[PDB]
Amino acid sequence: FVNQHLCGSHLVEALYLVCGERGFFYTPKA
Amino acid sequence: GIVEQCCTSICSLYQLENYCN
Repeated sequence: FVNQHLCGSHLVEALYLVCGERGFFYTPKA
Repeated sequence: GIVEQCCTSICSLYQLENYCN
């Protein structure tokens, strides 16, 4: 589910699943 | 940024993990 175009809520969900308890940061305007 | 690497182009686990804390 990681190797594709991930945008918006779809990208946020991938980060949630991959990072787990470590958490993550989402910066659209980077 | 993350959008350019994963949204506009195909993502990868390597890149996603760069954004974990």
